[PDB]
Amino acid sequence: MVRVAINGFGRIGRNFMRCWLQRKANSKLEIVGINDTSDPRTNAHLLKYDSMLGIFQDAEITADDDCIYAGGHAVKCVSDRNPENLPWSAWGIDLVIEATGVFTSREGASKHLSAGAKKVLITAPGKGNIPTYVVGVNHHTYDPSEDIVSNASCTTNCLAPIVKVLHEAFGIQQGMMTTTHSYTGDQRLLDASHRDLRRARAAAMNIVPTSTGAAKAVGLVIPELQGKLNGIALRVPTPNVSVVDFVAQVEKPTIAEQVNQVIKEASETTMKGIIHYSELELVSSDYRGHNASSILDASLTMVLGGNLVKVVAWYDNEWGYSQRVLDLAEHMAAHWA
Amino acid sequence: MVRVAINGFGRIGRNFMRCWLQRKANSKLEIVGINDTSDPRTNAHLLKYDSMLGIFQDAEITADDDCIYAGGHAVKCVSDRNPENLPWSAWGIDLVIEATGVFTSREGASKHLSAGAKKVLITAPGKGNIPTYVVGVNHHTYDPSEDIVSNASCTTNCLAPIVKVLHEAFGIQQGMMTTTHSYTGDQRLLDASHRDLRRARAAAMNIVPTSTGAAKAVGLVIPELQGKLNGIALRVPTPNVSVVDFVAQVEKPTIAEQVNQVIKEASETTMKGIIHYSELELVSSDYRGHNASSILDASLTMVLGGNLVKVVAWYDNEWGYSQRVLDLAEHMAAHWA
Amino acid sequence: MVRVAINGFGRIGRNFMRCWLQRKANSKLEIVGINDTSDPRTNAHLLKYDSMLGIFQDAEITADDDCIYAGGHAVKCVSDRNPENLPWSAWGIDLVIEATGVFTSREGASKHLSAGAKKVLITAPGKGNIPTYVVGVNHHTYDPSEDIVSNASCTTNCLAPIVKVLHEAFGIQQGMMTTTHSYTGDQRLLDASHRDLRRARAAAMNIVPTSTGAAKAVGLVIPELQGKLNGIALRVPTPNVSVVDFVAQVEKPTIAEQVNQVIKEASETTMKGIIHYSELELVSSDYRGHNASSILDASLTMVLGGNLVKVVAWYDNEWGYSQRVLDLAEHMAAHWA
Amino acid sequence: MSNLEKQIEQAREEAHKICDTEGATSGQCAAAWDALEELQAEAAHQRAEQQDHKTSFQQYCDDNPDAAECRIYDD
Amino acid sequence: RVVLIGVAGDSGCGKSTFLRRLADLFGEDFMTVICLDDYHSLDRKQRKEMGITALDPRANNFDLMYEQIKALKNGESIMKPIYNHETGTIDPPEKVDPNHVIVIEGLHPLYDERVRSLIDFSVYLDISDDVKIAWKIKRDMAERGHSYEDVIASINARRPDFMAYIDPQKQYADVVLQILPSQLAKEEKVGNILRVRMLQREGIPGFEPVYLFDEGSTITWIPCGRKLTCSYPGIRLSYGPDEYYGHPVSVLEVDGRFEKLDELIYIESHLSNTSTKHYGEVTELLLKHRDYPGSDNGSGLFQVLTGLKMRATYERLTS
Ligand SMILES: NC(=O)c1ccc[n+]([C@@H]2O[C@H](COP(=O)([O-])OP(=O)(O)OC[C@H]3O[C@@H](n4cnc5c(N)ncnc54)[C@H](O)[C@@H]3O)[C@@H](O)[C@H]2O)c1
Ligand SMILES: NC(=O)c1ccc[n+]([C@@H]2O[C@H](COP(=O)([O-])OP(=O)(O)OC[C@H]3O[C@@H](n4cnc5c(N)ncnc54)[C@H](O)[C@@H]3O)[C@@H](O)[C@H]2O)c1
Ligand SMILES: NC(=O)c1ccc[n+]([C@@H]2O[C@H](COP(=O)([O-])OP(=O)(O)OC[C@H]3O[C@@H](n4cnc5c(N)ncnc54)[C@H](O)[C@@H]3O)[C@@H](O)[C@H]2O)c1
Repeated sequence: MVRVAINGFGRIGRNFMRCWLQRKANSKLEIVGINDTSDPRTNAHLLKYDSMLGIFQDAEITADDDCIYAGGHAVKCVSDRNPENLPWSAWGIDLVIEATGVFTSREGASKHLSAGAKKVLITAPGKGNIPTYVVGVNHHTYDPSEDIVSNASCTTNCLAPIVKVLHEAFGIQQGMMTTTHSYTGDQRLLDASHRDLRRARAAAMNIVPTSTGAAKAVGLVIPELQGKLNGIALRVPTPNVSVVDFVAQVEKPTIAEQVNQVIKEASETTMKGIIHYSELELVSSDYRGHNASSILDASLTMVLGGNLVKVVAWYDNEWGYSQRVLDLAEHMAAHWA
Repeated sequence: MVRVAINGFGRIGRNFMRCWLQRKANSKLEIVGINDTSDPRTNAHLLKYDSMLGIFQDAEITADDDCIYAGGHAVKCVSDRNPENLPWSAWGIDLVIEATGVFTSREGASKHLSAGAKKVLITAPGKGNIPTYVVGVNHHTYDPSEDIVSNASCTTNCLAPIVKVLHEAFGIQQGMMTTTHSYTGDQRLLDASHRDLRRARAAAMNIVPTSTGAAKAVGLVIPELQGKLNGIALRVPTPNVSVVDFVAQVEKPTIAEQVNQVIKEASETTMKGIIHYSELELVSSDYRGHNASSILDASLTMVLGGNLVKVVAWYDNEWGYSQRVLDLAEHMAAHWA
Repeated sequence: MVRVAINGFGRIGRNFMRCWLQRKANSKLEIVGINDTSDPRTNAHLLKYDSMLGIFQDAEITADDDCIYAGGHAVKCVSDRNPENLPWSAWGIDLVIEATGVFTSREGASKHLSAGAKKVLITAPGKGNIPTYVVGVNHHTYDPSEDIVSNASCTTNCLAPIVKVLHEAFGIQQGMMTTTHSYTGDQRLLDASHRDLRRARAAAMNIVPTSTGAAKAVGLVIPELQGKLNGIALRVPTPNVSVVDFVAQVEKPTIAEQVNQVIKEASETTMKGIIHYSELELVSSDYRGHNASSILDASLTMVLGGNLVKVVAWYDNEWGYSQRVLDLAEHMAAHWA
Repeated sequence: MSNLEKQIEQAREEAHKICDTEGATSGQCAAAWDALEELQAEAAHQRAEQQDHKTSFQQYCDDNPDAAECRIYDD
Repeated sequence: RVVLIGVAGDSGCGKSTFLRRLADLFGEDFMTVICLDDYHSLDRKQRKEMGITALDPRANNFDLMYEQIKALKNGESIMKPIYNHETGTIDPPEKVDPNHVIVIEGLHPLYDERVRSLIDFSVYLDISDDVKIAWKIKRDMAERGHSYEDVIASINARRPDFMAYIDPQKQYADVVLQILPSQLAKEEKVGNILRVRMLQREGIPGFEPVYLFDEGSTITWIPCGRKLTCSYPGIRLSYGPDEYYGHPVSVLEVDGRFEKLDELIYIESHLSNTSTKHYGEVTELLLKHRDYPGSDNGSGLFQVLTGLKMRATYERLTS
């Protein structure tokens, strides 16, 4: 049993905690420590009453000022912004889950390793050559001495299994993407001062575009496509779920039905539990809480000229990404060294 | 002076009326008739108090049950759903502006021609071989005996000048597009019964995808690219403005700066007043009421592998499209036959 | 067992069907007929995938063009706007549930009685002296020969139990209310033509005010307060749940804690299952799907001058109102005559 | 169908009569069976059009298209 | 310009799915449909009085149809009469206009020789009598009219003049599609799986043949094997040069039932001169309508192949 911790009890942290509360019996992981910038009275309320996933129902949530009782299970909790003053060796922490969006560097994330933690899994595309791993693509090829691992962004975590399937079946020369992304917490609500100008504007009002390198992270997790994948993101006023457009330029020519057939059988042989395949005419809010990290929308797949394919993929960047974080954490627990 | 009329006093009709009230002096057009399914008391209020363009300020709006006084200028108004019972020859109508979204066929739109109107300009991609014309691409090449002309959709009206510039400068083999579209009036507000299932769902809540053929209408207005352009649309909860992504596969290789240079000089030589060029980091709501039919967003243009270009274009599908409708109407007034 | 039917498979109809699917075993009601203006293929999809209550999970939903199989249970379905051409006696219908928002008159609703139905329960404040009944206030005092009964609006259905408790405990001279109401389907999405001008404007953008007489319907269901209760409504851009403010002028003086005590014990003795009492600092979206028809918000109750009380009540106007409709339907099944 | 419903059985009676009586192999009763097959063909054309009977949408949007149930702004 | 397409068969005018596949290919904007039962001389009353079928070269005004057909080339809107089908009578005519593509289809689209000199591309569509019986059993079984098994005796009574009147037209058509009972499958009803073959004619330029791996050497190919897991019974193609009625033809022939996708793209990757601007375009045109009758067998393959050759002839005629 592996004692794990959570740095930053935000959206990813609350979803990680809720996922572990829903996957408790099959777990080699026991969540024993969290730390947020809030007191332990508030974040227990925010855990129980999520305005996106409704009221939690299965287990009882309560807290006092030093611990949080989730379903009778106790969990410790502290508050500090310095990662160096944190009781890790005092709590016996193998794996800490970096989810603050602050400690993306190696030198930032390694502060927990210095302060007495054994491995760190950071839920962000980290700066510098941090080894990145996506469940369903290359979650096998990590060396267990790599204590500082990184899951990529949610967009990369959705996009990379589709790109893996299409690269194996057809071969990819180039590829664009344009993810229509739900608004995240970084954007200011009204027009307030912010480091980047396109995130400074109002979130509920605007399609704000942004440039991301998270398309290039597929070139990290798939090495032979690096420098060939690039794309932008569009933040639109939907709170939870998002869709990603993906334009690839394959070289083995095909039609629109065949790529759907390929991804449909890949959903049932290898990418089971990663890619779901849906031939329904659903819309965005029917994917709040879906377990797969990419639902391929079947009716919109199209091929022009044989060698130019477009797919779109629904994905929940708050629930499915947390599911892949927890699956990667359990998969590194199963190969603990 | 050409006596013109408006069928359907909806969003496009109110914006057309507001544009003509703002471009009155240079006009060979006099708006003399409208008809909506509402009484003349209500739609004058809806003209004066638009919840998108604010309160109209320049001229006074009032009405009684038979006429509407806009700034002292009188305009007639009636209400009928049958186009065959309409006083056109009784009012002396050269050009009627079809804007109901109902009469897209030739046989539907020709009912006004039968009922006593001389020309009809329909603001929709019509079914059947109706001659379509976009201002800035092929607004010259219409024969003035073509009395039933069609402006295309707003997405096509934005996209086609960019595709014209890139086809002339580089040559296009294939091309995709994915417009992130503002929600239109066709979608039901709550989940209500509707002919298409993806428009049946809630508009304020959801990214609803839809398949459109309005990308193929570029292949109508540019003949040598027909069957090479296709794309989908994403309706997101923004009320007014929208952005269109466009992925082309050019064959003359280039870089990202050069296509920006080409479109920047095309903004100043030929597409002046059609395409604006913006090197600012703006967001969506800074294009409410912009006069150009496509604002090219400069910072997001990218080229992979030399022969694969992506541009994005802001465009207002309620104001700029009305501007192009009124420009096409004046341009057919200037070549009246 | 009572064979029942649903006129208009909209929000109230889909919620009624979902409630009966969740309360099947304790039911003397079997839903055997629905009719909407849509085909039976579409509304089964809209039943299964609600963008407000998520995907339905307990039973399987499928359909063909003549029947709908909900969890193996078959239900008939037809489409007609004329209520006079409907197979009621051909289907053996005791109670039809009017939920179109069209047939509010006695002469409109009695068309089903003429066409071969035995009782009609209309889910709207009907025009004319239709006997209105609220579960929890006067659901006992209906005569079973009254075949045309009316449940009131959702605002009245929330407000009247609180007014009953405060009138019994303190006595009410006068009373105002101002319900902050979620947007309903009647409002146009963009600024479109509509019979009332304040509902003609955009729903996602605006606090639109409206005048309602649904406060006066408390004076129907409580007879000694008629002509003493009046209030307005505010429609704000939230899709599901709403809150009602209520200012009463009591005459027996008291403090803010005592009215909370009165309503708390009334929640546990008489209004159990009608009024829930919450001393949490919750917000709106934590009441999506709550079973009570009024959650009294405890922290905001205030009394000025002893004789002037203000309460606020959360209530879900799409789920709890459907629950009260189904409870009234079962309660008229239990006293069938 | 009632008219052609009767007329097919009438021509079937004639097919039993004229091609047992006035020559089983000649142009007359071959014209009779050709007629009965055309009656059958128009029964088939009636049958396929009644298979394509729309339920509601190609009626309510046939007569009144701009209602909110079938506005399509294919844009 | 005016182009012209002749279709021949007794599948009912406008009552066959080949016109539906042409509609999916061209569009009813670019083409118009002309039935040819409209040019009947007189009615079923006069058919009973004259003792004559609807197949007689007396029974049609073959000259006025020629005058309208020649006036179609000159651009003017033609005025064609209409056979009132329920009564057998004749409507006063309708004024219809020419289009980009004009089709002609009926029992005698090709019996006249001046219009045989006029038609730009011709298709006969043959049916064997067995699947005639298997389609009439479905005709009187789905309708439940209870008129079966003497329609068997209507078949051979309809037969002899039909072979005199209609079947010598196929000696002048370009492409003729025969549909046979399947030699491959035996334990079914006699109309499930078809053995279809499109005898196409060499000579007249613009029309290429579509040859399987070689022009002019008979080759019977079964695509089952290392890359396709065939179901029962799978496909068995054919090909062969031949001389039908003393004319250089090239039969391309398919027996089997298409059960899935990869076995229908793998066949299409190996046909040649199929005149596509688009890879797999024939498979897309198969699967734009999964509900059409005969999509699962070679009939839907051959019909869209002929229509694709009609695209080729149209592009040859319009440059
Ligand atoms: N938002 C998403 O859906 C999503 C999806 C994928 C990945 N991510 C990544 O997850 C990370 C966090 O996302 P989020 O939505 O939970 O962020 P958030 O800002 O909503 O929550 C982060 C939490 O961490 C706390 N925190 C910040 N710095 C801290 C520090 N130094 N010490 C302690 N607590 C600290 C914040 O105050 C807050 O409580 C970011 O890297 C984000 O890019 C987000
Ligand atoms: N919404 C946009 O921003 C946009 C952009 C480009 C093009 N268009 C096209 O413009 C058309 C109308 O758009 P809109 O937003 O104004 O539509 P709308 O539905 O908001 O308004 C249309 C108006 O016409 C009325 N109307 C409908 N049928 C009528 C009839 N038979 N007789 C009289 N009045 C009738 C409606 O009741 C309403 O008043 C559609 O074809 C749409 O696709 C819309
Ligand atoms: N919206 C709410 O939350 C709420 C709450 C309480 C009461 N109500 C009342 O419930 C009623 C319906 O509410 P809703 O949101 O379901 O309405 P809705 O408009 O969303 O759905 C009504 C359904 O009935 C159909 N319909 C309308 N007229 C019809 C006719 N003549 N024949 C057949 N079908 C017809 C509509 O097309 C639609 O399918 C209204 O009286 C409303 O005031 C609504």
